[PDB]
Amino acid sequence: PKVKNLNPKKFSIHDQDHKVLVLDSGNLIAVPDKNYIRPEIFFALASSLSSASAEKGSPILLGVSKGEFCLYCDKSHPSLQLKKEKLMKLAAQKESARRPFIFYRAQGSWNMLESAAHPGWFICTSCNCNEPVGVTDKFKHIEFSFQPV
Amino acid sequence: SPKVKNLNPKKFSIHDQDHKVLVLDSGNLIAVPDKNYIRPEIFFALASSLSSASAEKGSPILLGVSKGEFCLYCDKDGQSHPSLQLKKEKLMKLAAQKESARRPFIFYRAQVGSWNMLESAAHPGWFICTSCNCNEPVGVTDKFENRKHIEFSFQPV
Repeated sequence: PKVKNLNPKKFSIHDQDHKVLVLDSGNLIAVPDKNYIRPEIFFALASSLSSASAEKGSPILLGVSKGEFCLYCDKSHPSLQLKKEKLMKLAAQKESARRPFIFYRAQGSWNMLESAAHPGWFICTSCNCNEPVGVTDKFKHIEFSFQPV
Repeated sequence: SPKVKNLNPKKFSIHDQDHKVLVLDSGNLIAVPDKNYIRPEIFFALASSLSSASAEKGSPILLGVSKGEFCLYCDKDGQSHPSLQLKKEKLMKLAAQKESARRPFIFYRAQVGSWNMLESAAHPGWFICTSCNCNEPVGVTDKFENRKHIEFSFQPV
């Protein structure tokens, strides 16, 4: 019986200001990339949504700390958060439960990550260093370079 | 009388007592905040000897960076004060050099509990220090406002 291998894509995330994503006291921040910096390694899994349009990107789940914590976007304004949950146990949840954790990926060498639970809200980094990673509906700082390891 | 000199380096990261760790940035030693995403610089250290040293000074040591490919030294480069510098020299070569050649590279290690003070042998009264600010170079000073900037812990790899 044919089954999907479901191997997570392992990569670091760099923005256009050469800042890299790292985990600082349980929070995601963007820091100038340096030789002494250990970038956070993200684990990505394809996770389908039944309602999705043919023009949509590829729906994925995003994990951090060896896939022990998963990114979600939920609500005044929606915000990017981390939940202690194993990536593969999350992949096994029902559509409705996975939806807050799903992001749509749009790839030349750049990638955009749009929230599935809150369309129009994209994962972003600040112009400034050592600031948290968030979501934005205002469009420069949402194009990310995915570098594998 | 010449004391016993070591050839098998001690390997460790250096942290100040004000939440900073030492790293190499474009050939310069700097202290950055001590966080999980930081790859600390791994120092190579050797016990050395200095016959001219007086009774009160700590243990004479040599300190290297980048697997002992660069060695720390202290000198007055028509400069007013001594400064902390790096020379491209193998730590193993430096250890087997004559005393007069090693002297600028010797630092006296004084241990207080789990912390360490490091004094220039070439410039006594000048101690290795970090700034109160992050991402600044590591230097030498004969004056301090905060002891946490001249006290260092040596963490094993």
